[PDB]
Amino acid sequence: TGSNVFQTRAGCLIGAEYVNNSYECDIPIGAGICASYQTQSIIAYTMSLGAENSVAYSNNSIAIPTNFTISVTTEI
Amino acid sequence: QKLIANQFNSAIGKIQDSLSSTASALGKLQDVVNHNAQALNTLVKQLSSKFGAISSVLNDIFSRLDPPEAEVQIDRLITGRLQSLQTYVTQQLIRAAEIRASANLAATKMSECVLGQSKRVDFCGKGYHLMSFPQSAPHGVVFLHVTYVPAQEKNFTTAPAICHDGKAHFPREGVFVSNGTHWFVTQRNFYEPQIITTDNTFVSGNCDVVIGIVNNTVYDPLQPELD
Amino acid sequence: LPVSMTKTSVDCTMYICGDSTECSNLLLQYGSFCTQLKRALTGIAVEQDKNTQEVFAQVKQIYKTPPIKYFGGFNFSQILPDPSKPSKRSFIEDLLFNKVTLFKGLTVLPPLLTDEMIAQYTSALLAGTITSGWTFGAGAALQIPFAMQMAYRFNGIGVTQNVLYENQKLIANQFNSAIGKIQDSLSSTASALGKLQDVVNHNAQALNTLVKQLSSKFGAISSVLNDIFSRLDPPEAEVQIDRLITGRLQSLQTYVTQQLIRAAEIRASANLAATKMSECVLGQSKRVDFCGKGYHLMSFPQSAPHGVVFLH
Amino acid sequence: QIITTDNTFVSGNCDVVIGIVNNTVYDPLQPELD
Ligand SMILES: *[C@@H]1O[C@H](CO)[C@@H](O[C@@H]2O[C@H](CO)[C@@H](O)[C@H](O)[C@H]2NC(C)=O)[C@H](O)[C@H]1NC(C)=O
Ligand SMILES: *[C@@H]1O[C@H](CO)[C@@H](O)[C@H](O)[C@H]1NC(C)=O
Ligand SMILES: *[C@@H]1O[C@H](CO)[C@@H](O)[C@H](O)[C@H]1NC(C)=O
Ligand SMILES: *[C@@H]1O[C@H](CO)[C@@H](O)[C@H](O)[C@H]1NC(C)=O
Ligand SMILES: *[C@@H]1O[C@H](CO)[C@@H](O)[C@H](O)[C@H]1NC(C)=O
Ligand SMILES: *[C@@H]1O[C@H](CO)[C@@H](O)[C@H](O)[C@H]1NC(C)=O
Ligand SMILES: *[C@@H]1O[C@H](CO)[C@@H](O)[C@H](O)[C@H]1NC(C)=O
Ligand SMILES: *[C@@H]1O[C@H](CO)[C@@H](O)[C@H](O)[C@H]1NC(C)=O
Repeated sequence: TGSNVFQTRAGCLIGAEYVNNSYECDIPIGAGICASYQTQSIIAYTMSLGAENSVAYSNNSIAIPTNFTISVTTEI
Repeated sequence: QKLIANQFNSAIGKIQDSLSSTASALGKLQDVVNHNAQALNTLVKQLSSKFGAISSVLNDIFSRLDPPEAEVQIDRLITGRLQSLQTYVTQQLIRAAEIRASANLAATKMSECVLGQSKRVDFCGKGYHLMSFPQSAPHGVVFLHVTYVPAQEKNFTTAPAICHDGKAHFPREGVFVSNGTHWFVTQRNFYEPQIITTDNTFVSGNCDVVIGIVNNTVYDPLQPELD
Repeated sequence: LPVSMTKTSVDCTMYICGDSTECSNLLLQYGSFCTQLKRALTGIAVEQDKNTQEVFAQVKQIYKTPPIKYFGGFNFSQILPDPSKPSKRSFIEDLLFNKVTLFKGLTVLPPLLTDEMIAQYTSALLAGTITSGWTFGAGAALQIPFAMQMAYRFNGIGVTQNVLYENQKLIANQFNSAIGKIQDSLSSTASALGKLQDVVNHNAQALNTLVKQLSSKFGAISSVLNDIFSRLDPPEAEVQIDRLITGRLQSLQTYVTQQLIRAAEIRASANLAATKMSECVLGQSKRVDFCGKGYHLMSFPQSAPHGVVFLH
Repeated sequence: QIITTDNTFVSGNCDVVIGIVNNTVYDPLQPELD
């Protein structure tokens, strides 16, 4: 249609708008690019691998659980 | 005990609700069913292919051609359909190999998790595995893995050993935590501080060799009996 | 251990008729072979992506190593990501990537996860295992000094933890020496990375033989469709075109079948790699000879162009 | 390490075990004499 054109390593993507922030991968395109429908229009973005956090490592620091949550998960 | 039982019941109910509500939780069997259906469809669909013949209906070519000429087109159709069936058989063999691998994995999981308590990290679900329950499915098995997930972690400062009477003391089955200003011995996977004593610690060597050793007292349960 | 293979896509119409207007219509008479081949290849590609996701996406959070990289004498410089290189790969990762190296209707589709993201996953796993031991693989990541983590891992092999504290410096020196020698072992060996190179060579050879068979006549007067359509009448050209088409379709189907078998092999390898990750990187394995020869202490994953390398 | 009652446990008399040997086992409470 030519409304919007974006170049990707997998090829030329038309009809999707590239957004400068990352989400979880909904529809995989390739080369780290994924597309999704968000507030509505189809958007293209680099997939996010997950939340980033730094473990408070120290020479004399240890963390110990004071509680527990026994959980049941399903495998098929 | 009561809290653990309540947690287990809530988790079972949550599994029930998730299975009831989730749209595509059982995709690993729907995929097998869909693959079988698609294979049969393409096998039947290939039956309508002409394979270069004038027609795909054998009676038609029989009627509109002489035997000498009909023979070549019938040979073409025979070859096409035989090749289609060969391809179907090969694909079924590959799918059967995949299903055999899946069934071997299922049997191993049943043995390890249901008939025992696997110590493998992710073989019987996320977290420390306690037990599992098998549930029948139309073309597979569903495993409900009960696991122990630690939660509500608190940070403490620790030392590798305790120096008392010029000797290095190590924890027999625990870790040393300081609680800011009071040292205790606690199990790794649950916070249960206890006073450091000769019963829960063992001694090996002097304090000059251990790096990070800290000064603290070790209580002797036999000390009070001075008389 | 290889984890994935090249994602191949083929345009059957172009491969069989080579972009010729004449037999493109004739190829329609043969049915839905093209759809079958396309579906099989798409399934193989999605399976490769799933294999990569399963092997490398076992950690939910991207753990980051602390700035003060002191771990009781242990030196993970060779395995931790480099700060200055644009790829941010580690030394051993750079060496592994350097050691192995690599129309008519056949093309290669890129993987969903790029090398940078696989390196990020490897860095997350390395940070988690270095800073929290086994905890990050079973729930909340709990910090612990590396010396105490190695002491715990010593208890897992039946050796009292005091043996480590009284020999911490020697153990750290041995670890550093072994890590350094790994670089030399990988560089000097002519076939250390033989399996990944074998996968790449198999893919390239399959593509080459598929391309080469276009020149075969298959009993026809010539292998060029334009020639036959130019000097042979339709009644006599049709038989030759059919002779070429059947052979080319058979070649493509053989390629697809071999690709399916090799993809099953790659899936087995990827499942083994995922199990190895879970049981050696995210925990300590009591299984004999499953995470290296000897009593397993811990393992480190390293990214490779088409697989994973475990430093047991 | 020295053989003591802390690192050893008793099970029956010593006429039922093949290869048993005669040796002393030290009791840490014996010299304490509480
Ligand atoms: C245990 O083995 C290690 C490794 O061979 C020994 O450490 C070496 O000891 C020699 C002699 O003192 C030194 O020249 C080397 O530099 C040491 N190597 C390292 C990596 O430190 C250690 O001495 C041995 N211990 C015992 C009790 O035999
Ligand atoms: C995305 O953000 C970065 C950092 O602000 C900027 O350099 C880049 O130009 C932005 N790209 C687009 C397409 O907005
Ligand atoms: C450690 O715990 C103290 C209180 O016990 C808290 O103030 C501090 O923020 C904690 N630090 C980390 C890194 O968790
Ligand atoms: C643990 O620390 C708190 C504050 O540092 C202190 O009030 C408390 O007494 C300590 N625990 C014990 C058993 O003394
Ligand atoms: C590491 O912690 C231990 C225990 O608190 C302490 O004895 C040692 O001095 C510390 N080392 C450094 C370099 O801070
Ligand atoms: C521990 O106490 C002893 C005396 O009982 C002393 O000689 C030693 O220096 C102390 N260690 C530290 C780290 O303060
Ligand atoms: C770690 O090892 C590398 C390679 O031997 C060396 O260049 C680096 O200085 C070492 N780091 C430390 C802190 O010793
Ligand atoms: C061990 O000692 C007991 C009691 O002194 C004695 O009866 C027995 O013969 C001894 N056995 C050996 C093998 O010396």
